Amino acid sequence: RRRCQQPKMLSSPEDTMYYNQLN
Amino acid sequence: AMALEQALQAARRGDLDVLRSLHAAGLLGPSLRDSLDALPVHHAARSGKLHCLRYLVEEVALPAVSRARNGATPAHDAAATGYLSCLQWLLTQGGCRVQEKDNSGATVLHLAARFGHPDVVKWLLYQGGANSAITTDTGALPIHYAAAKGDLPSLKLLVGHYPEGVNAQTNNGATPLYLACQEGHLEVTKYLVQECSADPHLRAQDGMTPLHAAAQMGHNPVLVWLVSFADVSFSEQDHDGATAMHFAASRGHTKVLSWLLLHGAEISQDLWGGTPLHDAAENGELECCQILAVNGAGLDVRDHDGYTAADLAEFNGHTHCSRYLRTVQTL
Repeated sequence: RRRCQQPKMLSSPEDTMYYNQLN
Repeated sequence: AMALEQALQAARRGDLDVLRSLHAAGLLGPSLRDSLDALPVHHAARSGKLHCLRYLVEEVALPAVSRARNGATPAHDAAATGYLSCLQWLLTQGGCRVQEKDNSGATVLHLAARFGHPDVVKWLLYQGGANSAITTDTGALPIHYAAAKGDLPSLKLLVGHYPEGVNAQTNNGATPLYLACQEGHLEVTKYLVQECSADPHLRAQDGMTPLHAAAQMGHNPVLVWLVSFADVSFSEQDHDGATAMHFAASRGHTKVLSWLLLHGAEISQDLWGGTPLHDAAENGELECCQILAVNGAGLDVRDHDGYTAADLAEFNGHTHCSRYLRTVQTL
């Protein structure tokens, strides 16, 4: 339960994946 | 597929001669995209290869406003990677508009803040005309991104440009300060609270305070400062009754857990009857189990299902924790 709560994110995971693969 | 790899590699490397050769052979075009629908213009822009970017847009006629799968244009790529020269060219000669959005609603100002590029943020605000009051589809302002990144120079620029953003909440309730605490950025946290009158009591939609977020993510320097200097209580509870100690124990953050206990934080049950020892045991966090047990956690306390912490460890297969807890109880 509590451990699986994710941090608050500002973008979607698909968005984060894209911008992370620019480098 | 071979022309594609050659084109993308040349655009990233700045190999203009290879792009010229591919163009002469008729092998460059607007369908020649990678698996995320990015064109050679994206790959040049994200790599700072301005001469290749200009060749691809000006001569090959690949569109400067082309969009990848998530809606990112080459200007979004350039802002996210910090390549200001490419971004400036796209926004002036290239015909990209400073307020163009990806699918989420993010602008180049959001992305420059997200990835901590204050030279880009500064140019966008004071020469490029970018708007600092734009929220994405999650409610995020550029200031939220700068705070989450811990980019103090960009944050200062964005607070000065749009001071009403300081206490703005995203759709899930996070303030810039919440996000700075979540990501462990102490100097940004101090700046927000001390210089911007940021409210440390504004909670996210689930009742979590910035202190909860710091404990959940293990950032003891932030937690220590909030308690010691910012008048934040370490006893506050989220909508489930969880304290900072629950979050730290659930994710193995022994330093936060130790500091809380050292300073008198109580070992309490949430609304489901679980103590932080339940959280540590359920998740196999042996060192947190040991710290809690040595400091007076009620080993026999049962949650609203009737389970002790040792029971939860056993049901989750954390035999190191259950064996430890059951031997300690005998003492």
